Amino acid sequence: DIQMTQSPSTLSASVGDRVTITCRASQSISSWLAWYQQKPGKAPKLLIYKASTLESGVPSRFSGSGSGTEFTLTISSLQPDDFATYYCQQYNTYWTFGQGTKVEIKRTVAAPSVFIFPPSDEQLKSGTASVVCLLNNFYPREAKVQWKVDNALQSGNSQESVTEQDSKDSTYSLSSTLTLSKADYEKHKVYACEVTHQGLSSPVTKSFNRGE
Amino acid sequence: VQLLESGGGLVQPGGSLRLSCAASGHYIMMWVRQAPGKGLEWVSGIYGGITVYADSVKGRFTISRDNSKNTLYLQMNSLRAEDTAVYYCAYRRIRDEFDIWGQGTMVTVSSASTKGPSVFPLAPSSKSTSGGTAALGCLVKDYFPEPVTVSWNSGALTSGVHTFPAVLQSSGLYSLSSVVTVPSSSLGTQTYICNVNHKPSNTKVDKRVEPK
Ligand SMILES: [Cl-]
Repeated sequence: DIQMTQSPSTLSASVGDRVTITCRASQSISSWLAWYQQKPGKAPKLLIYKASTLESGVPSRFSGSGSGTEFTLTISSLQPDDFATYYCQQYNTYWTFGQGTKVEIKRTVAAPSVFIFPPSDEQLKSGTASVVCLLNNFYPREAKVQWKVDNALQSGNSQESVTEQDSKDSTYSLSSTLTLSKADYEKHKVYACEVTHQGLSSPVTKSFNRGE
Repeated sequence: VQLLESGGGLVQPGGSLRLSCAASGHYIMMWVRQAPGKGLEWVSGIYGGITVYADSVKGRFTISRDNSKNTLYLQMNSLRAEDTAVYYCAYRRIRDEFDIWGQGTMVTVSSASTKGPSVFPLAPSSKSTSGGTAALGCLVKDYFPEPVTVSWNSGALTSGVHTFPAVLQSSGLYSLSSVVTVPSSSLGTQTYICNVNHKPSNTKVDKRVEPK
């Protein structure tokens, strides 16, 4: 019953920036609040406990402040090691974690290049059709993909996957895969992926006609 | 202090596992889990030997300790798909360290059997050719368990390559695509081959991706 909410969910920043993450509790937890860092693949690392106490060996650029229902983590000058996800934890009553705040690398806007791939004849012999839409090398991460089949908007028959920020150019790429049975695939002609993103002055659609 | 975890593995729905966390080198001891793509979730604690549980696991998991073995356990019964996660143990001071964390043990709840992936081409055509640049790839579909690896041209092509994180399909098998962007001018000159390896099934596939 003690809900913990962090803000923002994602923060974009540059090396050398001063960064602030907020954590709110649904009822007072006094000073019983901890902050963690977590990197992909690894156990979380404690940074700060009792709201403001720096854990042994943790860099002095991390600091914690606040009490009651509102807490802040401050990183005074961001370093490359600090791009990661951060979690607050209340420990007033058992442990409850906030939802995480991802700190990612800021860069200029870049619109995705969009590509569509029909299913291979080879796969169709399996009885299934996968149609793939690629959004390549874009920033920021927020994007929307809509599938349209003979102009009809689709829902619940697709899955998305996104890369981690590229280590050289700080972009993201995304795949959306529409999956249909062969029989369902053969009912329709026109298959389209419609992409919305900050970098595009209007949505981009890539499409093909089945068999053409 | 070191915490050594074990006991995680693959089990069918409805099955059971016992996790262990052995300490070497007053306490509160916790189990905390992280499902794929999700945040940290506290699940159980032992503080008298007072025990507490999150609502999500109450009635199915049991926390205990053997002081003679310096070992913490988590008995997990009636397992479900949604229990699939990395399980960490953490010790909290009641050294100058406040927390000690284990490295995690992976729990997978699934009735899928080991299965090598299909490998389908994502062929470049006009529908994946924007302003001198073409996209191509391979769809690596319907394998279990993780992971697969993909190379291009046996490691000779690395530039432009994006291999997406796997998605779990509703079938219970994994799927991903690997893509690459190349000069559209290279499409008749240079050959492109994806090399897919799935160690659990001893699968190694080379697929030529031919342009349309
Ligand atoms: Cl939690």
